[PDB]
Amino acid sequence: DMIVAPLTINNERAQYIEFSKPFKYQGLTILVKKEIPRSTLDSFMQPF
Amino acid sequence: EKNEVMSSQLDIDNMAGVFYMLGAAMALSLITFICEHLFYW
Repeated sequence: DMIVAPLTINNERAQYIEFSKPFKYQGLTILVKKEIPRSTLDSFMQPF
Repeated sequence: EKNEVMSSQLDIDNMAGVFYMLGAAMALSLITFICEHLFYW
């Protein structure tokens, strides 16, 4: 009789369901891994 | 994204020109030593 969850809002759903007002605004975005590594390699030799 | 990894001391032409300057210095040393030997006596 109700669906309480992180549910998005878009007309595809909004044809058959009734939505409340939004209770948390948001958007979409991308996640990717973060990498440290340095580049030390034969330090005396690379410019040599 | 037009760029390139910069050039380290891989420049054989640049270092070769510097070394040619060094050899010119060597020749100048030879000639000034000869000239000093001439100016002494």
